[PDB]
Amino acid sequence: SLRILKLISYSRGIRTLIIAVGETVYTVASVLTLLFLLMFVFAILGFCLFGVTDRGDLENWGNLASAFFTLFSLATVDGWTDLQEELDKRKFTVSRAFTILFILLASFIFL
Amino acid sequence: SKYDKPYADPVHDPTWRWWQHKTKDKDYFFYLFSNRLAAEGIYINMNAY
Amino acid sequence: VSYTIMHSEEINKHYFDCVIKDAEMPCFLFRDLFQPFFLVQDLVTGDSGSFLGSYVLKVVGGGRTLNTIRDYTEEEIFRYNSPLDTTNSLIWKTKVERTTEDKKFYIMSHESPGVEWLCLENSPCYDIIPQSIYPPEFFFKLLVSNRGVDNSTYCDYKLTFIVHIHGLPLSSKRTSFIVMVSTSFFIALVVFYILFCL
Amino acid sequence: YLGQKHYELFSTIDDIVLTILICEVLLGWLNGFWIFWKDGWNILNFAIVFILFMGFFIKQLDMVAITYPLRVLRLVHVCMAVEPLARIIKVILQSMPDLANVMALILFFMLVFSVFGVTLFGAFVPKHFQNMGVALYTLFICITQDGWLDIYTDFQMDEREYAMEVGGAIYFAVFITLGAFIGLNLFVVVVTTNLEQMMK
Amino acid sequence: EPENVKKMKHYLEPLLKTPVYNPLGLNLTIQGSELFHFKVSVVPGVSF
Amino acid sequence: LLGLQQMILSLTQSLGFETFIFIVVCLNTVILVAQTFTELEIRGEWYFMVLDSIFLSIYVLEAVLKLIALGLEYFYDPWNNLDFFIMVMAVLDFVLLQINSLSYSFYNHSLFRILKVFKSMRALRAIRVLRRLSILTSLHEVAGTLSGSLPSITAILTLMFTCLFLFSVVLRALFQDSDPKRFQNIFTTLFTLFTMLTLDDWSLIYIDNRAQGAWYIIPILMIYIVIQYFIFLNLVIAVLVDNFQMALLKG
Repeated sequence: SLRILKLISYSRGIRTLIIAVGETVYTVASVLTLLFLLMFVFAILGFCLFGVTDRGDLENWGNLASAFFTLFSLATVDGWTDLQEELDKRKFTVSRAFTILFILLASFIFL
Repeated sequence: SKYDKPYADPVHDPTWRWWQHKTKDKDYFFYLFSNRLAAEGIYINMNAY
Repeated sequence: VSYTIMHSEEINKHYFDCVIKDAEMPCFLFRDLFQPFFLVQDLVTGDSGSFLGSYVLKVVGGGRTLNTIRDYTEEEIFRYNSPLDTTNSLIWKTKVERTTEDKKFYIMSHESPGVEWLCLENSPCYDIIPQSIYPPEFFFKLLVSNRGVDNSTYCDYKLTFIVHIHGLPLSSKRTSFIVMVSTSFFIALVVFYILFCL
Repeated sequence: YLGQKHYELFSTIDDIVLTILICEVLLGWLNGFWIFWKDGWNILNFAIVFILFMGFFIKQLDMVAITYPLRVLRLVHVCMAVEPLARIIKVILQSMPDLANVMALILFFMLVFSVFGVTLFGAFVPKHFQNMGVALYTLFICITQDGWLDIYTDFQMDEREYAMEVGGAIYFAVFITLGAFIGLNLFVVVVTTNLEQMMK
Repeated sequence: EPENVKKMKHYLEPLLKTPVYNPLGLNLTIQGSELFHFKVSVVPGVSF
Repeated sequence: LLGLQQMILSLTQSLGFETFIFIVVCLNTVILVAQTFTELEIRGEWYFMVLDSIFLSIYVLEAVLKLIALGLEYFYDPWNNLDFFIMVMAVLDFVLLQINSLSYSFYNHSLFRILKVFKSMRALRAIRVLRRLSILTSLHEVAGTLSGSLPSITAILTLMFTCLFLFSVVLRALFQDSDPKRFQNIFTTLFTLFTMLTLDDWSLIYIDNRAQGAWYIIPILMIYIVIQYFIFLNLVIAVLVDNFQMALLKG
């Protein structure tokens, strides 16, 4: 596939398109850094809210990589229903409010 | 003569129903009685009645 | 009682008692469908088994509050329970096909769909005004018999007891009366306002 | 496994970052309390260091869920200072006054259509349509529009042919699609307005 | 402490002048750097 | 009592419509939002419907006043047409409850569902007539700039309607005797095409259609999904963005 990328390295029209879209690299890097900062903030928040109590909800707000992936899914639209059905049974009523607040900030702001 | 009430109730046992909250103080009253301190030395138990 | 509570919970997804909870007395909801269960206990033995069969139910009296109940005559019970009565006096109607001899009263079992309560215009549900807050409550004294629907008992277990209900909305005129009196008084007031504003 | 030989070093670096933060706050205070109090972000930094210092010195139930997010909030505040994120951050806060009216209109329409919602809700197809707050948040879930076929199967099989399974479902489906489209459009519209402001 | 030793604890803790615990749920937490020497006894009158 | 009655009705209608209608509709809204409220209706169910009938009598008095009022220009207002429609269903269900007897099913039936949704747009019209004051100019301008481009969005929704109907026809045609049990009729068909248009378990459709013997229906669904998604969402986003963009270019 890298060889195929070297193939598509031709086509001066696509080169001009790449040049025309190449000034947004710093902007998309800045938006990615803001995204990552928000994932880190809500990663430590979700850990402190659900994984330190250690009464369930493991590998969703527990281990770091699984927690990060669940947060990325919650920032997207996918998996939110089943994640909510997983978290509402852990005697944490305000977890639903926290998760819908997290959605209405992260998903809308990012997209 | 009183357990002819028309309701089903839990497991019938009228002595158990009137005991109720006092079924959890068996050893409590036993310790109070054993050292000869509780009341006039009178002890009432479960299975007698 | 406990089987009735949990069956109402499973069927209607809810079960509401009175504002004053009673341990022996459960307040059944009028909106919730009622499915009666009964059991025969042999108190001289350690045996108490559910009644897996048919039984006869008929309301024999109604009361607003405590000791305000009276028994009903045979013609009264015929009006209030027998589907043959064309007069709108029926208290309940169950979508069942089984009926006793002479087609007098409905016969229902443990497998029956349930009891649907009506208490139509001739019943004392109509013209009900509680004297205080909260929906009015009612008690219905009734007997369950096994007189002619048994092939395995030598005598019937004729049991008389009371069923509670709350939330009674049964009438009509009163709503019309309050509606027309409100319309008449408000149009009189508005016409007075118009004439005195001119 | 890392913590058992790092907890004392974690405590020392906590003390070091707390004392350098309060030293920076004191240095800012030196120029004047009035100018530091009348600022848009120094108020946030002062609140951050005040909460952290009170939870450190005085006994508090604030614990890890306050100590760590306050540190990463300070991280965000410091990383805002360097230039190639400050322009982007400045216009996110410029977009929220124009976003707030969109949120208000969305929630008002959400309520006045939930009055239509709660009519076919309550005591039937329950546990997501009842309680009048769970119903609102479940309609919000369905408006966010992902995996609502659990709800579709939940209110499925009323009569198996039409019932209200036609009527209520099409009413709420067209409401969901209209609200989702309008909300997403209004969000990107407020974003494009405020950034047109930042390039103007 | 369930609703089984409430009356025991409320009767005993006055005249023994010491806290009274319930077994089968006892756990300890120590904040020290030394030797801790603990003794466990059973309340009088319940054994010979 | 002709034109003189009309001008007396105009002046006294201004006065009594400012005074009486506002307070009674506010009280109707208060009792209706305390009514819907499926936790306090059991703390009620007897003081609730009597007040419903009383305030519906007040509403039919409003209807009687509007009928005796100037007439044709009152009918010329679409909101007043909605009011007349609501009063028509209100008197219909009121007399239906009043006559009693009858011969159809009752005790919380589908007709009763139709009645309480009737009370739902009654509450909506109460909310609409309570906001005569302080609609707030910021969201007023926002709503006007929303409603500025009506023909474009109506054309786009007409196009999406035609495209969904075509996709529904072709998919129902190609899925014959291919377990239609999820979409055996036109309603469930168009609902499945709504799910396919709203990104809801169409991957599940792919995985449970691979269990069937048909495989080429998956690329067809695939290309249809992606083209209608990109075209429709991009068209609506672009149209509304530019519509607010000329408003931004102006003052």
